[PDB]
Amino acid sequence: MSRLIFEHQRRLTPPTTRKGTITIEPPPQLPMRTEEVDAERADYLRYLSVVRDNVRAHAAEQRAALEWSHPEPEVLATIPGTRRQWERDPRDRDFLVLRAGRHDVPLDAALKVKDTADEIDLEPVAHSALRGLLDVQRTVRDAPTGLDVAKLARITVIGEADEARAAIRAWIAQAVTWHDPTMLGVALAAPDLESGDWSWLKWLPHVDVPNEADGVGPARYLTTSTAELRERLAPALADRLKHLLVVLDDPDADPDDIARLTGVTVIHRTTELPNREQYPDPERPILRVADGRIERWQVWQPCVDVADAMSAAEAAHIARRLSRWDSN
Amino acid sequence: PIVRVAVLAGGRLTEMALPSELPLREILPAVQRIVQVRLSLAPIGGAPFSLDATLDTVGVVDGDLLALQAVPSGPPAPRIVEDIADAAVIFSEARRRQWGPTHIARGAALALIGLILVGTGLSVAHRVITGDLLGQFIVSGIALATVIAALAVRNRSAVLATSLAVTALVPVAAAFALGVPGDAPNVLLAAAGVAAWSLISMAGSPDDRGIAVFTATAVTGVGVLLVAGAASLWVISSDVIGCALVLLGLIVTVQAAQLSAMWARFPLPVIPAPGDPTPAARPLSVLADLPRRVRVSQAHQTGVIAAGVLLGVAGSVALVSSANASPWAWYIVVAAAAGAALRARVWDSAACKAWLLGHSYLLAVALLVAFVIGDRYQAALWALAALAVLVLVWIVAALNPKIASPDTYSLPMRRMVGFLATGLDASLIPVMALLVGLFSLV
Amino acid sequence: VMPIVRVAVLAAGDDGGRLTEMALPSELPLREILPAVQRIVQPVRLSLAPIGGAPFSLDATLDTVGVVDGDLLALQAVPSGPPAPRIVEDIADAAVIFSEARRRQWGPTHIARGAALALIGLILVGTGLSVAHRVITGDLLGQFIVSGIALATVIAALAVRNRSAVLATSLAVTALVPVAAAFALGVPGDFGAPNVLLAAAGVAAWSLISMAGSPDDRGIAVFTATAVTGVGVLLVAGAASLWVISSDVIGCALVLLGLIVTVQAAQLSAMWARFPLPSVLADLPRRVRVSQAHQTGVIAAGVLLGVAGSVALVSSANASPWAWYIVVAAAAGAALRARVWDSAACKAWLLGHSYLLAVALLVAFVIGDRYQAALWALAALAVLVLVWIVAALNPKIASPDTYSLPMRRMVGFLATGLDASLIPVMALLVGLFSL
Amino acid sequence: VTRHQVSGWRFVMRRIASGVALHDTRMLVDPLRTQSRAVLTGALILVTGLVGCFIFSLF
Amino acid sequence: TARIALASLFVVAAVLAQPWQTTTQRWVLGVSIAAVIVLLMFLTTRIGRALAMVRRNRDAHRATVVLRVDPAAPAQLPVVVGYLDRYGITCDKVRITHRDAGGTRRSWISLTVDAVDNLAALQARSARIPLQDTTEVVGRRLADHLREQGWTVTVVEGVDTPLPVVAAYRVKVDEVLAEIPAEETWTALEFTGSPAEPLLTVCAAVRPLAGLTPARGRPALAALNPLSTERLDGTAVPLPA
Repeated sequence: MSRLIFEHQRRLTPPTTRKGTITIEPPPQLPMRTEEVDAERADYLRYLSVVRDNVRAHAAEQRAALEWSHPEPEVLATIPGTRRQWERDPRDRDFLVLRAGRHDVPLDAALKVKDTADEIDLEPVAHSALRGLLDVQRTVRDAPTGLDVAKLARITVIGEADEARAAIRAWIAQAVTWHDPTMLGVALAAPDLESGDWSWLKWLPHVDVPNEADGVGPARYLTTSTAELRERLAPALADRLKHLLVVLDDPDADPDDIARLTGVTVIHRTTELPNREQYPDPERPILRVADGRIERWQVWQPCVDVADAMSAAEAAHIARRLSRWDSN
Repeated sequence: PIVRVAVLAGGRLTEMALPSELPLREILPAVQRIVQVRLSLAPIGGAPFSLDATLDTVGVVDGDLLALQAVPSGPPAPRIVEDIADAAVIFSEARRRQWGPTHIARGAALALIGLILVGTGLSVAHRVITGDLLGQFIVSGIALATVIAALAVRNRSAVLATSLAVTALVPVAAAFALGVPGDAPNVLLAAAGVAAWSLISMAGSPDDRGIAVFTATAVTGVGVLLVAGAASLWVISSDVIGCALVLLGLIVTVQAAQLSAMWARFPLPVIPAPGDPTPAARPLSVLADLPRRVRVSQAHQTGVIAAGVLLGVAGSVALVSSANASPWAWYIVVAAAAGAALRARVWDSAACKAWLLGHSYLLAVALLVAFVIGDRYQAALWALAALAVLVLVWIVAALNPKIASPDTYSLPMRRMVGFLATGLDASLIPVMALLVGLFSLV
Repeated sequence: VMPIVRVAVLAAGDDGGRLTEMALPSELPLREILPAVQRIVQPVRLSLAPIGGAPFSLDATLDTVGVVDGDLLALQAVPSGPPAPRIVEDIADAAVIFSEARRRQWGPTHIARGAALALIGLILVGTGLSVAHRVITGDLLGQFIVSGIALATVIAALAVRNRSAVLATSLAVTALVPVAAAFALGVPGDFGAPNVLLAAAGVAAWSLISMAGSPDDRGIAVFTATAVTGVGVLLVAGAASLWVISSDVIGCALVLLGLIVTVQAAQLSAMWARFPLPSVLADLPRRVRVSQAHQTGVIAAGVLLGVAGSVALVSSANASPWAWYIVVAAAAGAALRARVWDSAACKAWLLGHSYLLAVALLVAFVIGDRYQAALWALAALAVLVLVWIVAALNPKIASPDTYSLPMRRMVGFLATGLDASLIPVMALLVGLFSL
Repeated sequence: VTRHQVSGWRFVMRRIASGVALHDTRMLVDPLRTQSRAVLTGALILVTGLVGCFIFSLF
Repeated sequence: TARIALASLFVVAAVLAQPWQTTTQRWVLGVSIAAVIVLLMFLTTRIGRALAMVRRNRDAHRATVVLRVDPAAPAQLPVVVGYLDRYGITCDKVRITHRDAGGTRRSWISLTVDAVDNLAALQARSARIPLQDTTEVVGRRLADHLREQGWTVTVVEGVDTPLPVVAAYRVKVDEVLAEIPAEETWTALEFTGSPAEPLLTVCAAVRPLAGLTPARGRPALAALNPLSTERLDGTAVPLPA
């Protein structure tokens, strides 16, 4: 009941994201002295190099935007104190977007060649260069990205304890560090919670129901019995707005134990892997948190090339340095 | 009325809630009775709280960290801070470490360098005065020792390795030069050995430290090899080997881009058929290594150019240094000089530009020393005056930063300069034919 | 109680800086105490780092990381991430892009260095050419050209004294080869002793007139070096030209004077501070450097004579073995006197005394038409580089800590006894005290 | 392989050379090709004068 | 070395007199003997010291800070010697001083700071050496550390003088320290060098008891001023436990 207050400040202006649609003039038609076609090759290759530099600029801008919106899961320690802590809003384009790791982004811009010189008999170089540009430059390199949790409704992870829980801690911290509790509320149900593990969650002002006491800490959504968890969660959900997260730590004991909603996106870890899981939905994915990557099940489609792991003590430091503030 | 803090006291910290509107007097005991002299709770790097106040009145927000420590017997130590201006200097202080053992490494390295050099020197002097078997024996011993030591620190230092490999090509050349009786075919063996060692060193090495020096020694070795070859099988005048050397230097300097390109194993183009191919996309692996291949290419290029100049002066000092060579030899010399000083407008890598521009000055020095060796002493003063003119135009270019900038000239002027640079090394070959006597075989 | 450590942190990132002491609880992850340090001394995270090192891991503690009470730690950034490696698929653009980080621009600033180097090479090779024109053949044209280029370069040095302050210093320090050449060719005869006298006089005069006239703190050290030896041999030169023939004693007096300048140096070193080298003590950083410079300069002279004299003792054959004792005595003396100077260049010159001695004996032998001992000089140089190597590998011999206090006392005592032990055998060899 | 293919090959090679030497790929003017072709026409003047003073020598 | 060198020169000019006869190898033998026996350096330098005293019958590079601790004790021995080198200031020497003007053992701590041994840190302050300022700051830091440690200390400005504007002494390796009979007995310890393993020295003064040493050839007593910027030239030696 005794902690500082906060004001729903106006989000800073992020670096711009020019979503233009740059086009490239098609290569020549390859009909005449060879010197002429050589000069034409030179002019076209110069134009292509210029447009390649412009595309590289576009890509660097997009990556700078994603960085400014998804810093590495160790810089966010300096976040909670500044005027940039709960800066995300339910209208922005990156809202409830948990950063999981770096891989190749599809380069939001267009890069559409105005293909009108049909009947492909093009100058071999002036066409090979264009094909190389269209196939290589169209993907930004390793850049922040992750899970648009607001449309997932279930995250099943797979792997050993101290790695699955590692990635879970990483992106749950990345979530609770850029949102007001009035928007999302984290929960948990674990048999061994008070163990230097998720006990750090104790501080997070995102884990308290409205109007409960429990003597010392208001609610402490954390518990062990999943049924008792839903009981403590009973009034919070009849909606099929405030988002939620409900994570689990017991491999067994029936995830999906709530529905099957409209903002309750449960997470759970298992050890059994699917056999021939039919049509991994756009939602409800399945993620093997491997040694150093996070592979999404798809019909093995890494889809995340370098994961993120936040140490237990680091999550505790985040929780502490965050528990000062609150807004009501 | 309660605040949840992390208190600290076995080598760890515990996390408990504590009342706020209360004196610490009745707080600390139970705190101990949870964690387990005048002890109290204090923030990190701060004076302990007044024993008779409340957590609320001191301003400890929920979630802070407090450690249980003793009460200092007296003042609070207000921890006066002093200001500083240029702390970046303090760093440069600690970076400039003392004598220690670090300087001992550079000392030992320079000592070994000097040892090998002076051994080679003493031994070649003994050989060129009166050479017993001991001379060649100790030369070969020193050379084998340094070449083994080069392959002994190959993966231990990667800095001493390349330096030892560089300095080792002097005793190797000395050894293989005087490994055969006589006086010449010796230089053939010498160039062969030095080129072999240069290649071996350049092959198994990281990106740089296989710097221009190595590929330059390699190329000049191949050139001197291909010249001593003709000097061995056939028998030819000084003019023939001079013209061959200057021509090799020119033909290497001119084709020093594609050669440096292929030396670094660039990802050769994949231009497809004209009918209906399927263009392949390059894999990210080699494309990631590319920015290393680029530097390797640059270094190889600078080395090829340096070796081209070393040839184009080694031959240039074979024609004029003789007693009295045809004025065509003088024209070939001046043409190669002006060519290697005008193609210095082409290249852009500053090292290549300097290596090219210097060609004339180095040629002046070489002509001077070859005249002094040949007891000329008369055209030597002329060479000194020519070098004085060279350094004079250098100076007038230095302290007048307009003559050394192409933008202050007219388009047709620089176009005519290009025409001249074309025509010079164009006519360089027919004059070589005239001088060598090729047009006297008909 | 609880183990705490009193440290002092330094953070200078925006304006000026802040250095202040504090008490931090040991056995805590730095990720826990960094916010307190920040709050006290005030998107990138910070961390403690020992000044002159790499930042600490955010998990380790001040105890295990190896911080003693009273250190000085800077507040740096969490080291880094990857540089986000660039990528280009065409090869020509790859070549043009990945080469920029060189300062490869030609510019009107490499031309200056090129012209200066060309001028220095011109001066050096012209002096060499003209000397080799005279010394071998012999005529007035050689010395004429040498003196002409020497006057030219000294006038050029005085002409650019305030033009660039570096071209001037370089031109001056290289101008003392043609000066010596010119002032070494008067009254030819057999080039005698007194030509060395005149050359040393000119060299010392130029070094003096340029040291105080120098525009800054620079390689002025070599100046004072070529100043001290400039006068040193000068004195001895006068003897061999004025008093008597003095056949062999030249090198004896030379090595004596070298040892004198070597040991009793700090006093004469600080003496130059009285001379005019050019806000209460704002010109302290200059002075000390200059001061240090003079030391690192003067000691160099203090060893040059040590060779330049010894080279005379064991030059020829059949020399008295007392010469082969005095040489090694001076060598060992200038070697063991490095333990006290504790500076970089001073220790370097004192150690390299024996190395330069080996090389000089070698070149004098090969000039002296001796080879059954030139190989011996090379072997001594080999033993020397071998002890250098074995010192570099295992820090045992040159580590002044892992020794015995009685052995340290005995080493200092032996050095103090042997460095001066040469003047008795000096008199016994020169016979000056056999009257 | 059509002549356009070999022409493109030579052009890519000369462009790579210009890149690694002149530090630009605009390829407006290519002094490298100029120098190379200059040495080549030197050799061609050589062989032309050769066949000239040869077929004259059989007057 | 110079004195042993000249003594070797003279014993060489003497040893060649194996026939101690002919008054040619005997009179010069005698002059060399009477020149060497007087030197074999405490008598020649005695003449030098007498000439200095008849010559002496008529800084901006070292700064000093002095504090008083009325409840003086050796318990604060470590916390002061630690200041030989810390916080990147490397105080050149520390000095404890005790006086007995009556029975009031007024004591003092004395820190010294050069400007060339730590020119870097000083230059980092203001680009024009705030030597006085930084010395005052390190004095304040030591004062606060001592005060919080359990004593009381006052940063003084201007202290009394152990020289009248009279007999100084020095001892080797505790009981003597309590023994140093007179009216005003000064006793000052000085630690120099490294904080881990320092070099200890001692100078005292009265107005020879068990192991003292007369101060023949007084400017040394002037240097013994706790405020003075000196090193009490007498000796230097490590210490046992």
